[PDB]
Amino acid sequence: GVMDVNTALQEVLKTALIHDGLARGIREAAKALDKRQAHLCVLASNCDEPMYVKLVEALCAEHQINLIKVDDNKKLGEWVGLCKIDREGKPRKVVGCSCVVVKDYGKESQAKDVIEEYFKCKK
RNA sequence: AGGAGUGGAGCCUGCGGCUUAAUUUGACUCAACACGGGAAACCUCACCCGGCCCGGACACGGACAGGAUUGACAGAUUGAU
Repeated sequence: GVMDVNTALQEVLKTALIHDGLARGIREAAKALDKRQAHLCVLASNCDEPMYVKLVEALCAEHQINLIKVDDNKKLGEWVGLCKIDREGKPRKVVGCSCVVVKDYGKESQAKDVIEEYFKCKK
């Protein structure tokens, strides 16, 4: 509870990158849900297609997947690792995706308390 | 001084010429010519006719997760799943 929800994606996408559990993309990210093993999805409200959100909110809800609301979709390309770093630590090449799906969690508890208390409050 | 010969004959293998889409090529007195350990069906293979592939490291710019190449049944096309 010491960390905010809008920054709660950061450390969990870092600790799950070491196990290759981040579905960059949209089609293969949605097909990970049809493997019935993914655990969370993030929708960026800065969107481009009205057809795009109404399918993914229909897929994640009926198969019991919650949601993390972050605004911008070029912003989500950083923590998935889809952006190339510069020499001193800046994303010199910005490539941002609008759908991020995790499959397996990292081995920690600094995010595994805050994502759980964000989960249980909307039940 | 001799012996066996070779050069004549048939065939086997080299080398020139001619021929060819190509008949890959080096070596030309001893000191090139059953030599390249060279007895090539394919491979060897260089040569000829046709076709596939990148096995183009890395550095930089674009495309870029409303995507970059990739792989693939059938049908036609093909020498050819």
